[PDB]
Amino acid sequence: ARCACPARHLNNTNGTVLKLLGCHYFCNGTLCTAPDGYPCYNLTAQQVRTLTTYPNTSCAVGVCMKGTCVKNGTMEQCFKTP
Amino acid sequence: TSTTCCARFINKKIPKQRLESYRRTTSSHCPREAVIFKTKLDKEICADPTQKWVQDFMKHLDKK
Repeated sequence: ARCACPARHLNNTNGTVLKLLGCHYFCNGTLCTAPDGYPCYNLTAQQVRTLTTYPNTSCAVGVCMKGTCVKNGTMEQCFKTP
Repeated sequence: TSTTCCARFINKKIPKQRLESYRRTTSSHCPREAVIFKTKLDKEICADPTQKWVQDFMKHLDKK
């Protein structure tokens, strides 16, 4: 219930669905985990430090499983949009 | 292209008496199609727009 709330996702230039950064989000005063199977981006600490409004790194696509973004091999040009 | 998306949906129907007139549709690019409503307690709630309760409320909000 409390975790049915909107959260900021990352976009890409690849023409694919938006994806969560990691598998966790905070909304409605609650720390939440995305459902298993949820499309996500698994970024390295260094990649996160440089994450901006335009693509500047190859982003690891993944699938959320028990709060972990399991990388699937696919890479995308991800970016954030405020 | 808005990047706000709903990862989970409210499981049950919410009585209209409990909802405000707020409503935003999320991008078609979101992993899961959702409409965002707000409760009178100001909680944003993600709703599955393929459930009829949601369709009924969206209509009710246009007729207002």
